[PDB]
Amino acid sequence: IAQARKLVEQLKMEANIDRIKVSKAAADLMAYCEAHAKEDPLLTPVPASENPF
Amino acid sequence: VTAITIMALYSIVCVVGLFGNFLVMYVIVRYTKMKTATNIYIFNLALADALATSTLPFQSVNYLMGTWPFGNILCKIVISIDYYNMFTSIFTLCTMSVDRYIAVCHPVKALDFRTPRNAKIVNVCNWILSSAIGLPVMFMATTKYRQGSIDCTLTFSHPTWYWENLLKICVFIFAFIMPVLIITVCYGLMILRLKSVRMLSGSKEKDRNLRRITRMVLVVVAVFIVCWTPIHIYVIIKALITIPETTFQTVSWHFCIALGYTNSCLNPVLYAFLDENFKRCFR
Amino acid sequence: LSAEDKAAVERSKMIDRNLREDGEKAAREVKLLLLGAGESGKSTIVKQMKITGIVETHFTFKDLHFKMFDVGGQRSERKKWIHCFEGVTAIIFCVALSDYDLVNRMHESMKLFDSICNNKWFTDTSIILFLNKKDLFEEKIKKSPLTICYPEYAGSNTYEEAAAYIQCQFEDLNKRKDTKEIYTHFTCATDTKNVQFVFDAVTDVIIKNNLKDCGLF
Amino acid sequence: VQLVESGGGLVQPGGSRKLSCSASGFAFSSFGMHWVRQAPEKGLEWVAYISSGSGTIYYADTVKGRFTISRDDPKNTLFLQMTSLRSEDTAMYYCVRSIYYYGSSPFDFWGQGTTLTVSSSDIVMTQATSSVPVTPGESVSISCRSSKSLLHSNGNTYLYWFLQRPGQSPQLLIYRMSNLASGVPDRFSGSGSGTAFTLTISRLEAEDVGVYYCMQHLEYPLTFGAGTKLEL
Amino acid sequence: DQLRQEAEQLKNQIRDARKACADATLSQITNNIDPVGRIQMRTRRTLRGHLAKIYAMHWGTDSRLLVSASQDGKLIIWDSYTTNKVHAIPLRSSWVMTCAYAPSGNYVACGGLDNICSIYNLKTREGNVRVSRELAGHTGYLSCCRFLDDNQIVTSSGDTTCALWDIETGQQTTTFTGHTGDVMSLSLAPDTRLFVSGACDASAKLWDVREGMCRQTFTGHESDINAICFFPNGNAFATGSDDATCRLFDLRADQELMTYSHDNIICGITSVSFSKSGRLLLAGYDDFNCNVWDALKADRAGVLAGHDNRVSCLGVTDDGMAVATGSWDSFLKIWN
Ligand SMILES: CN(C)[C@H](CNC(=O)/C=C/c1cccc2ccccc12)Cc1ccc(O)cc1
Repeated sequence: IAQARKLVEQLKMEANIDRIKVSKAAADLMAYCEAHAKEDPLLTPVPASENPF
Repeated sequence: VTAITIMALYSIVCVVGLFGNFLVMYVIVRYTKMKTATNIYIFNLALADALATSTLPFQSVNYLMGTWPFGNILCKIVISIDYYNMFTSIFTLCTMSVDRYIAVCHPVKALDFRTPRNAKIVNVCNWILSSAIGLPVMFMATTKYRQGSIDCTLTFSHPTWYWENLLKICVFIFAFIMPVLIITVCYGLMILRLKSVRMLSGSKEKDRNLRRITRMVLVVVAVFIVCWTPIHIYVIIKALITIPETTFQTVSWHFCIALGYTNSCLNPVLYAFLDENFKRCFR
Repeated sequence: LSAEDKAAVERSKMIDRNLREDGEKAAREVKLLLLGAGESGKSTIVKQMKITGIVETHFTFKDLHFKMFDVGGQRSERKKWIHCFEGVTAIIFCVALSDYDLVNRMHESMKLFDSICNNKWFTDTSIILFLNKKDLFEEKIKKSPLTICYPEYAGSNTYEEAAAYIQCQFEDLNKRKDTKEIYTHFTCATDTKNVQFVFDAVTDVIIKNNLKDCGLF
Repeated sequence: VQLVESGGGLVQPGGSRKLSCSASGFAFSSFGMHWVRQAPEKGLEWVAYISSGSGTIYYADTVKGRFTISRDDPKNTLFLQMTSLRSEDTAMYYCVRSIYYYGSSPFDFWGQGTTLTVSSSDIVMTQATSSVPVTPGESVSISCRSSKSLLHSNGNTYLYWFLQRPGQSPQLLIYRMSNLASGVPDRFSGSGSGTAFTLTISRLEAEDVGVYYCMQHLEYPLTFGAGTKLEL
Repeated sequence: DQLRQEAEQLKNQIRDARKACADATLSQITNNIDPVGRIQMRTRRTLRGHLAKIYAMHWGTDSRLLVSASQDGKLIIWDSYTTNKVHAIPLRSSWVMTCAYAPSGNYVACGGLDNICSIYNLKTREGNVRVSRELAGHTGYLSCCRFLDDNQIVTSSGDTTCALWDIETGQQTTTFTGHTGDVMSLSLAPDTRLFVSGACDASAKLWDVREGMCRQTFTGHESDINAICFFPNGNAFATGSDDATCRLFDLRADQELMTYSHDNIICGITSVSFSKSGRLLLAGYDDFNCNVWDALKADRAGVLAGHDNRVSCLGVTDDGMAVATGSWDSFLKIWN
């Protein structure tokens, strides 16, 4: 039954976390995707001069 | 009306043969990719058949007109190609029959042999050995203007009868007797051994599969025999009797030649369309 | 162009021909997968032949090179790695014929055989199933009847028909009797003629594969 | 890794000879091998090349016809057959180990040399200076120069720097003008555009005194420079 | 069972706590963003030297060389720009399921159904390639490998555990044990400070290498999960399962964020990867082709149909210039 004690202790460990709202996380992901949009050859294809393939 | 019938016969045979062979040897490179030895053999056979059957319009125009208006620059090449693509087509059938016999009757030793490398080597050796008859026809393919007009013809040397009969006998022996014996023996032994296999016995579907295999083998052998025998028999008959010319003789001769080319016409339908790999690729 | 890139291309071609030779050498061997329940007969079959994760065995018989892979020492989710053995030439299933009493065990063997026979990857491969320990079956058949494991058995308690009954019960578990074959052999711990049976089954499989490749099937 | 040459000695003009190079310590069959010779008091000079698998051979124009190069892989030996030996063939012959793939460092290990005495459109690499006095702790620069642009269309410039200390065989320092060979201290650095190159030594102590050569690997035949000597 | 109910109470508390922070619904925040459009990629190279079905591959940080393993007993190193084979390594056990390629470029690793991770020295003297170490101690089968340094590597095994090794000593420095099924994938964070794993529990866990403790557990799938990958920021990851569905999780909000499913896809996902900016998500399927998804909107943006069997591996270069896909077809293409 030591497995039960370990599971209870680790669940108590996981239950104490600092959580932020979903809107803030979504905004952060969208902001990163917008900021780094220019350095993506797959999203915006580059001219064949600069393409090594 | 006889000339119209002869021209239509030659034209239809030529078109059917060229269309079938080109379609088969294009579908091979499109979908099959030529990875197995059987695909290599089929491609080589289709190529040889198409090259052999391409020559028909020249004979059609020569019959319709009556002379050789294509000059001496084509006789030595046309006759050489016609004689050369005959042995190359026969030997591929013989090689396929021997390959199947080895695959079914010696399964363990056939693991060493049946690889695409050896298939390519044997395919190359086929043309390397057909050159031995392709070249002398190229050298001796003359063109002598007769009393009426020019006509292609092979001339050998002063002993004309000796050399002509030698060529006829060699062609007969090495293109009708040997291939028939080889294919008949190989397929007979293969079909005899295919009855002890547990996967083709003791049920209904398995016996149906055995019947289908034996039927297809018999069809191939009968097609070869029926398509090739009459021309050889007619040549043998003509080389021994005066046989004065009439309409019946001309029509019979020009029908026998068409019968000879019909085997090259029907080779793809027998060997590729009935191939179960093709049926699984065109389903 | 291609200043000292030609040396690189030549090196690529050399290692490519080496790969081709190795593949050709490895394409002429028969690979066998050795399954079975827990300690039925799988250990003695390896001795009948010449002989961590999995154990590979090699041997030769009449100019044919074999390879048995034993995957019984790997306990984990079998459906996460069972597709690696797709394309194996045949399967060897070992069943202990004397385990119709202990515990139930024969029913576990039947469940394993049914699961492996009707799998999504082994829908075509044939099976070479041995029935081990027939002398102990000789001894135990008279003392106790065969109705312990099969309640519906209606026959005498003699070996000659009990063995046939068990063989039929195993044979009639495959749902494709027109596509895959099952080869049975009542082997024992002596008179090592089992490798000949394996050789014959593998030869039939090879002939069928050649027929399929040639287009006749 | 070892390469040992044998087969030298005094010869008469018009005669014949055969040298050998016995390799032991590396995968011999994976490396292409070169023969390079050096006159009694002169610079290095390329002779012949035998690929891996023996599928490609090149000769200098001053030895083509008379010399022959071959290798025996199972024995781990490299031969050079010399015929019609004239007096211009007196030199010391080296056996050089070289391997080519993406990112390799060819020309890295040199043999030890066997001396032969005979009784009595190419790219020109220019090394203008011929001697410089130096002091330990200082920094020295060396310049090479080519008659043709060594930059290729794939971005690689093919320039190699070697070092031959007094009494030993040469030793690779830099390959393709900016890369440091393994085991070479980071004092050495290489730079330069096409047709003008430079080598920089910073904080040089003893054991850096010798002759520095400059070689091109853009196309055969391979050509060296005259050599710049650092004296103390 | 007084101690077997506190677990249920804590589970309910966790569910309520992470349901109290769900107020945005990401698909309702990215409503005004403009769609990417139609993504059309062509094959630029085909790499054909394998004689069996390839099971794994990995790019080098050079972004030009890559390695691949197949059941033919070989793993061979390619030059993408010219398709030249740089190396071809004969390996001792033909049943290999994973590959890795060191960040420095000096080593590669391999493992599979023989319970061992093998490490090969590429840049050695004496010519050929040698086996440096051979790490034993797992009991399942190697599912994934990832290098941290030239002397550290995390492995995942089908015996329910992961582990961290040091390569010169050959011993396990740390073992992570919290799963209840096989562990099938693995992903290192961008700074290699903590990683994430996906098992056959239909759950994923977040470990930290420096202390060997599970920090958070993410659930929501319905079957086995076969793939895992971090977002480029390092604050989210995506998964792929036999459920025929991927989905995006958030490390700071501690819950699911979006799901990527189609009504006519009823088949599992074998691999998952992102893009350099993290705007579109690649995914390999058993349908013989791989789909491209718009990560911020869940719409499909393209399809890469060029294989004739299951696509088993997939990767994107560090400079985001190309993608390579392997398959049981025995070929692997490069799409740009
Ligand atoms: C397929 N060919 C190898 C032959 C049958 N072709 C033939 O007659 C072809 C005759 C021919 C071809 C082209 C131009 C011509 C011009 C004038 C006259 C004839 C032609 C088969 C054969 C071979 C030997 C033998 O003894 C009997 C028949």
